[PDB]
Amino acid sequence: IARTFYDGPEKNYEKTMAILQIEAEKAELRLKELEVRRLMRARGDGPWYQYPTIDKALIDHSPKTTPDN
Amino acid sequence: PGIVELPTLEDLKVQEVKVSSSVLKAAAHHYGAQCDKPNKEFMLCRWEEKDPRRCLE
Ligand SMILES: CCCCCCCCCCCCCCCCC[C@@H](O)O[C@H](CO[C@H](O)CCCCCCCCCCCCCCC)COP(=O)(O)OCC[N+](C)(C)C
Repeated sequence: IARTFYDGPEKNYEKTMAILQIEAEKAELRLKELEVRRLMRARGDGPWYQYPTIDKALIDHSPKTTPDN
Repeated sequence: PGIVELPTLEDLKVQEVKVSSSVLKAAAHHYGAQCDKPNKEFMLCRWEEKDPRRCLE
């Protein structure tokens, strides 16, 4: 029965090791992403949560019929 | 926010052109032909400095 239907314990052991490594890395990445989201939304100094401002290319830099703009 | 610098009244005194608008208009073309250089200098100062206190002379 063992020879026909089942493998040795090492296969399940090392597959468990691989699964545990993947899951632990995913958990750490989730916590890191939450912290990064919090910091980026608080400071606004990252790529995320960038809200539009007025384009400076819309300004007319011409004499304006009055010396003081 | 700091105080505003202003010229003294004595600095603002100058001989005045006291002819009416009709007199100025009647001579406008020749006046612009003859006195062009100081007027253009004043206008360039006015549009570059953007401050009336820097183009008094
Ligand atoms: C001989 C008498 C004394 C001993 C009697 C012992 C009784 C045992 C027989 C009863 C069957 C046990 C249940 C079967 C469960 C096994 C299913 C699965 O886990 O096994 C697969 C094996 O597949 C087998 O083909 C299972 C086939 C069993 C299906 C039972 C069908 C019986 C139906 C009855 C039909 C009779 C005639 C019908 C007339 C209409 C594994 O696939 P594999 O990916 O390789 O695994 C790798 C492991 N290796 C490396 C060791 C190979």
